[PDB]
Amino acid sequence: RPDFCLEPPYTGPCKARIIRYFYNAKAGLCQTFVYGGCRAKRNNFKSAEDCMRTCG
Repeated sequence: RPDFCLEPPYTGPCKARIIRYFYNAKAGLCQTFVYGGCRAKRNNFKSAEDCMRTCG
């Protein structure tokens, strides 16, 4: 599992309210967060599956 999986999610400076998935190492699962639409970091996935297949 890549190190980026342990970083907190990043909303960024844009103003949309896009639900994205991030790996929460404490819970051991992917959860959602609000992504602003630009400048994403790596712990940002379009589905729980993509998130779990990478960081799970």
